[PDB]
Amino acid sequence: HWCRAPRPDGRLCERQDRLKCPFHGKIVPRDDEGRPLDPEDRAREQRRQLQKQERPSLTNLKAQADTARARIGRKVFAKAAVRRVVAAMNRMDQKKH
Amino acid sequence: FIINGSEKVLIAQEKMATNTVYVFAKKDSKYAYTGECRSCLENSSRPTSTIWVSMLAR
Ligand SMILES: [Zn+2]
Repeated sequence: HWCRAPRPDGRLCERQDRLKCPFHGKIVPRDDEGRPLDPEDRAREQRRQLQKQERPSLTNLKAQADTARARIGRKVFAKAAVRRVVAAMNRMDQKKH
Repeated sequence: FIINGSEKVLIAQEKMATNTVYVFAKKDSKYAYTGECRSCLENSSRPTSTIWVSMLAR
């Protein structure tokens, strides 16, 4: 099976995904023109398209942390995460021994 | 020996070899692997000095 989703470039999606295509969500069977064979699936996609159409001065201490690179560092550098890093490594140390 | 009219025998005591490099490990410790060497002059000039090289657990 193929996603066969209608891309903005006019070509059907050729991604080979078992269940879900990341750029188009769930994968449903489609014909040569990229139309879902199930009429219910066509209606659901139309509803999704309608929903999409409907849709001091200096950075404070909290505002400075509000970004991408800080968020990933906070998750990586955590008391529970570091302990889980050690705890996971302890279990392979038992396997190594 | 005969100490105060009593026959006494000294019993051999087992000890780790000196001046030899040992690598041990403790399953529950902050050191993953520890290297040990109980160094001592061939002529026993002084009590043996133990040096430890270790490896902190991540
Ligand atoms: Zn796709």
